[PDB]
Amino acid sequence: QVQLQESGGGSVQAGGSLTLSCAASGITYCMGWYRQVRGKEREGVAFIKTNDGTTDYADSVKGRFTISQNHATKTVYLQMNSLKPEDTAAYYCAATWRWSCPLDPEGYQYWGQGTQVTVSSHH
Amino acid sequence: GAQVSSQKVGAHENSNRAYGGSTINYTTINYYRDSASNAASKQDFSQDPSKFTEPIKDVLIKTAPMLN
Amino acid sequence: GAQVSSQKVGAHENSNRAYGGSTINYTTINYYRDSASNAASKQDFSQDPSKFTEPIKDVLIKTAPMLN
Amino acid sequence: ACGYSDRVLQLTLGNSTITTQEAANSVVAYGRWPEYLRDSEANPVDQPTEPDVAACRFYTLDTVSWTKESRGWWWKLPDALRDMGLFGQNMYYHYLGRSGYTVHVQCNASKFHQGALGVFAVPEMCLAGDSNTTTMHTSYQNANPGEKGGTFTGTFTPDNNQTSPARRFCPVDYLLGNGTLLGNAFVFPHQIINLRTNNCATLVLPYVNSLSIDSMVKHNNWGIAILPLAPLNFASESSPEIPITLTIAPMCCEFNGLRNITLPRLQ
Amino acid sequence: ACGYSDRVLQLTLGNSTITTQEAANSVVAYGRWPEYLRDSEANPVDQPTEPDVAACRFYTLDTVSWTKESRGWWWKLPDALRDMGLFGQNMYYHYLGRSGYTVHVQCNASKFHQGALGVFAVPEMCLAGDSNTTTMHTSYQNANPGEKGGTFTGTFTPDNNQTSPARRFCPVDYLLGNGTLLGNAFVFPHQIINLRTNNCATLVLPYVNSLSIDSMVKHNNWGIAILPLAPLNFASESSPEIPITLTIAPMCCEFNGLRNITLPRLQ
Amino acid sequence: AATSRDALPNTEASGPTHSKEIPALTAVETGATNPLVPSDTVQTRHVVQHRSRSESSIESFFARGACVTIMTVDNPASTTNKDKLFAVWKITYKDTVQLRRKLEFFTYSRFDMELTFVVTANFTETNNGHALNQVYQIMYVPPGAPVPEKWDDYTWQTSSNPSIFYTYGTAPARISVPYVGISNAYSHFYDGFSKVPLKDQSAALGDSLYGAASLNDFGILAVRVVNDHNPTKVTSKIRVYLKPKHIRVWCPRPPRAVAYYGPGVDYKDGTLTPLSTKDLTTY
Amino acid sequence: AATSRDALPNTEASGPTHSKEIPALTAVETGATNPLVPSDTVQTRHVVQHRSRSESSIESFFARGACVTIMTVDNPASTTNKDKLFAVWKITYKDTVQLRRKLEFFTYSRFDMELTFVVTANFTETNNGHALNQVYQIMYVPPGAPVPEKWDDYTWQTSSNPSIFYTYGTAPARISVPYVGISNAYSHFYDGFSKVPLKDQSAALGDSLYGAASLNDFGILAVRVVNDHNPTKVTSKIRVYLKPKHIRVWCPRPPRAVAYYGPGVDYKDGTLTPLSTKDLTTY
Ligand SMILES: CCCCCCCCCCCCCCCC(=O)O
Ligand SMILES: CCCCCCCCCCCCCCCC(=O)O
Repeated sequence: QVQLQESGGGSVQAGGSLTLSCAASGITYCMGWYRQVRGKEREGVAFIKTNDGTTDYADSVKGRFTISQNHATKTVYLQMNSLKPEDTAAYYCAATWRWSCPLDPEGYQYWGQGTQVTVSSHH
Repeated sequence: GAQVSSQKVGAHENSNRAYGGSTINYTTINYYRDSASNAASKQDFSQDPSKFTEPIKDVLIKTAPMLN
Repeated sequence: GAQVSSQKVGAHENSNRAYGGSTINYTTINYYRDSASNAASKQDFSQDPSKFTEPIKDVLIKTAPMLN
Repeated sequence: ACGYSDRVLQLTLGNSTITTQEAANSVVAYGRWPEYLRDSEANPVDQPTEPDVAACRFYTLDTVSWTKESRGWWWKLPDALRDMGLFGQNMYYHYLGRSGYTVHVQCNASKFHQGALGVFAVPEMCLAGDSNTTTMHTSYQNANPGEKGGTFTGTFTPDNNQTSPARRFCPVDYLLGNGTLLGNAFVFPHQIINLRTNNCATLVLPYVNSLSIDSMVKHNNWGIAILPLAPLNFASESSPEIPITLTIAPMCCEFNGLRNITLPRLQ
Repeated sequence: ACGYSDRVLQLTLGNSTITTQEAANSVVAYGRWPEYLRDSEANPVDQPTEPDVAACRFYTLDTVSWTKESRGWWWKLPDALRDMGLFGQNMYYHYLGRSGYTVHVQCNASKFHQGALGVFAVPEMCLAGDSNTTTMHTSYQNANPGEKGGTFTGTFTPDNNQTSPARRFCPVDYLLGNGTLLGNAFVFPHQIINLRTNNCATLVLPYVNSLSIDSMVKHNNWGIAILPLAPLNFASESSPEIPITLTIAPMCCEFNGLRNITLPRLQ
Repeated sequence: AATSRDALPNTEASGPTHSKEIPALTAVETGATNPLVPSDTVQTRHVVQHRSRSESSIESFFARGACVTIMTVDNPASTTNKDKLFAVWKITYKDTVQLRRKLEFFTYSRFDMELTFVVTANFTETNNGHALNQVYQIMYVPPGAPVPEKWDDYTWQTSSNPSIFYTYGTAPARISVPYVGISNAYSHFYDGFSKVPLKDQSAALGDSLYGAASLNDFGILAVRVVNDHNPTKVTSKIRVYLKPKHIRVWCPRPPRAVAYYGPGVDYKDGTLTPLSTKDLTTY
Repeated sequence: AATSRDALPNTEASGPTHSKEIPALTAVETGATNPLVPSDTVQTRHVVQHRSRSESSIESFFARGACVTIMTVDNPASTTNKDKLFAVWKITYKDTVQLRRKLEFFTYSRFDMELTFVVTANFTETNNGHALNQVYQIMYVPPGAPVPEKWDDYTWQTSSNPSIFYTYGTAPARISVPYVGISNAYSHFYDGFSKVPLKDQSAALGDSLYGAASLNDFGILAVRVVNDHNPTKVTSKIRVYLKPKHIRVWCPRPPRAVAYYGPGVDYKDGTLTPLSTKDLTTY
């Protein structure tokens, strides 16, 4: 019964890059399949398998984000680059062991508290 | 009146001077009067899937034309 | 179908009229159908460390010159 | 050599004979062929009437039509043949009876037609009800449609009349009517009348149940479900049509317990 | 008896299998069937790599179209299969190599189509040049069109550009491209896909040359020339069309002289 | 002769071919499934195969014990307005899903039932009350036998009813029951009606429910707390685990596709979509 | 012929020498380790040796049961805002250190796993609350099987999942599992990638983690408290002890020198100093 925490999130300008950390309780990756689902409301971004590889990204963000696994610390990150005002969203992290279901927000069992990221239109 | 049967050895212990090698057998003694009460042997058979695969009246030869 | 095996006697009890002396053996009966379930015999072999010590193609004679 | 072809076949029982020139041989279900109850497996004590020929003959039930918008068809045994000559009579006249069959589903077209019909034989073809309000409530009158048979549907429609429900089967084709996947139905004895190949079907089904001999009026053994695997298309015609006919013949039939005639409320 | 028909055939080599229901049997060229070089007739000294399955498998080259106004097609071996998996690789990696084949020209239509295609196998199919100004000057790039293949023509067209000639084959169909009469081509191993009869072709051609083992990149053994014997006519349609496909499979292949990779200027 | 733990058919070496034999060609119209092994469509090497179908044998497939039912009981205070809740349950596998679905691949069967009872307990009121180790009674009431009316009536005297007195906190209770089927095999499905509507009668008197019978009627289990009323209300749950052993089955059927609804073959609406979206031309 | 409990080679009496034989001279360039016994470099007496390598046999070395994981669960009040914590753990030896390091001296292996479960419990709140002896369920969910979502969902019905109902305060739970490896031996190390990055694809779709595979994937364990909510929160820990039995291994490697960091062969900085200070010319 893992417990997520959204850390390393804040304000930045447009064009830059920011990193997001997602440490977890346990017996972390044991619930498996960590995710990154943004949106002010609900919308995926990154998905990842605790084992093997096994990346995949939302078509809308494809080629600018990356989700990584630090099994030792038990933290899952999210490197967001070339930010643009439309990236100012409510970031969260998720998990479900079910080795599938990455295309449904309500398919999950675990959720953290969140961290608001702001891509300030400076330029 | 015991029932000694054989086991299909899996991971053979670096032995043939007791384990692994020489056939490993197990004993089984029934303690109750009812057949229901008996343990599950597991030494069950296996048959040809023909009563499903070839439910046909005539005989099938896998090299000749099916419909002749 | 029991498995009676020998033991390497350590501290021999002032006996040879039962213990210590006359070879001491132990019985072993398998109670489960699976090999996994079996006890660890421990009566394992031992080999020559040559597949590590002398991984050489030619034969080594410990009295002659190594490189000739 | 002398022309023994798998498509050319002749079936004969009693005073009826079926011939076919486009067959895919015949299917002897589960490898068993009909026989009478063995003294070993016997149950009741009385003397068994073996009508044989009298009951063992091909009966052509009514013919249905196969067009594009057809979803499917379903027949029960010994239901359908409850109105068939002597077999029908002797049936009502007893309490226990076992009977085998030889379903000969016929359905021909031309070289210019295309499609496939899946003739399945499900032992104990239990179909589902029509309402989400009262389960297992389908009445007998609709459960035994007889020779007219029942029909499948392409969408589930719940019955909302709780005043006086319909009490009938509402079987959705892709679920065989029993909630499983139709694609797996190819486990029960079957044949596919894929127009191009053959023009009929043949499945001899032996007596299967959990009992050695059981009540016929009450219990139905084999279920004949014919659903279109491939749609019927013809030339460049918007409404093609060919007929489907079935002629199931009982085999190794016997009956125990002669009583007075049963008159069941059918409607 | 058990249905062994000359039209029903199955070919298999390595990890590929061709099946056909409308064949005219198969033609074993000159009566010989593929085999490896005999120690007796051997030439080079090194160890021969026999790729077998790795190279001995059916490769489908690109598909062409057959309409009314088609004059013909021509393929070279081992040319065409110079871009085919391992066989292609090992080839470039050596100086000497011998290989047999099994050309399986496929081409089906309907009972309503008519015509004939002459699939010929000319050992050392040497085609002619396009100009009356410089003989034997056709460049390599056009000589080895590869899997796209070369095409025949119905009228001789001389190349008049002496500034920078075309340097390609200009083969006129009625002359097989080599100046002989096409009607006599029925001396080389061949089969005729006369629509009504069969729907494919099959010619196993053994290794023929004057040498025991020779260079592949440089020398081409067998020539596959497909020309329409009878024109393709359909119903009352002015532009009928059916596709032609070939799948030649090497047999009893071996290679001698492992060197560095050859990279030939293809264009 | 062939057993479960036997090695499967050894792959034989096969080479090039050009013959009048046609392995690859069938016609599923015959109902017959074409039997093609590796050495047919492709050239295969000789393989001394080692894999056995041991774990896939009928007995092995049902070799686990499933959770059939959860029965709730308690031991309320002597001062409570309500009666001491004792559980009564109709003996059937159907109440849950898992065990049922597995038993659905076949039309019939015979199997000696083995039962397990892992009981649990707990207090309920916010009182630091005390409860001694509780005793439990599991009573098998066959069809048409005295089913208890109270937690303390003559019925539990069970001069003829096979019962089980379980003392909380010990190795779970277990009993074995052979094939009690009225038939030759227990029918998991039954196309029919226990009654036949008649003509010189009334629709009421000849109406019966489709799919059911006496076949699947074996009796009920009655569970209570043998200890009397205690100053602190202590509830309890009785989990029944059933495991079929020494099993045989007849005539396969496809597994249950959509979600269950009732003991019948029936299905509810909105649960009629078993599959998902996936392109025809995408891997 | 030589077993574990056999006496080592007997020392033979050797005397003075002056010959063309050169025992002492080697050249480790040959990779071969010079085999020199006592009676070579020095004159030795005849010794009927008695020491045996019995306890150093493969089986004996791993003959202890190690602590692989600690799983926490509880039984909170029916009134709590949080959900009843049930544990889920990915089956692996790696999580700790000891058992892992020992399994690291070799490149491969085969061993029937034997498991032990020493469960413990305790209260948590400063309330003189009561709790009856608790029941525990240990559930083995193989790869890609229904992993529970709640402490009380259909999953635990386990019609096919091998589970273990442990009644607190009794002789610890135990099960044996043979070689479930997908290979011929379980790979403790794996040089590679489960996927191969391709060219007509994207870096995202062909990215994989180095060192991992399905080899070391066997499933997870799900543990809960079968008893319902009780007026007093009672936490619990599940210790899993694994012991390899009937073991074989292939190709030695040097033991793990520096402190572990992750399931990979990776190492953190600051922990790169395994040794200490000691003079070259001092004893
Ligand atoms: C002390 C407890 C005794 C229990 C006695 C056994 C009760 C019989 C239950 C049999 C369940 C088998 C279900 C099969 C139903 C069917 O398919 O017809
Ligand atoms: C009831 C519990 C059942 C447990 C089922 C067994 C789970 C298998 C665990 C195997 C651990 C062996 C680790 C080896 C990994 C490797 O080196 O590849």
